[PDB]
Amino acid sequence: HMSIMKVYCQICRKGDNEELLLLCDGCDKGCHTYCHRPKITTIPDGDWFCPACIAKAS
Ligand SMILES: NCC(=O)Nc1nccs1
Ligand SMILES: [Zn+2]
Ligand SMILES: [Zn+2]
Repeated sequence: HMSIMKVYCQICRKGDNEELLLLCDGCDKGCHTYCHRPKITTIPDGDWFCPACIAKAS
């Protein structure tokens, strides 16, 4: 048995603009820079944790 995974943005539900589609190293969900509010205007240079994961960790 097999599993295919394709990441879609939590917000717009599209999987394009993959360079801007930030993948949470915490929970593996995706969200484009420009679909966040406030918009993310820095592409993370290393790893990304999403707002939901940061709020749970704190
Ligand atoms: N988990 C890190 C991450 O998603 N980095 C990315 N940089 C550019 C696009 S995605
Ligand atoms: Zn999006
Ligand atoms: Zn997360």
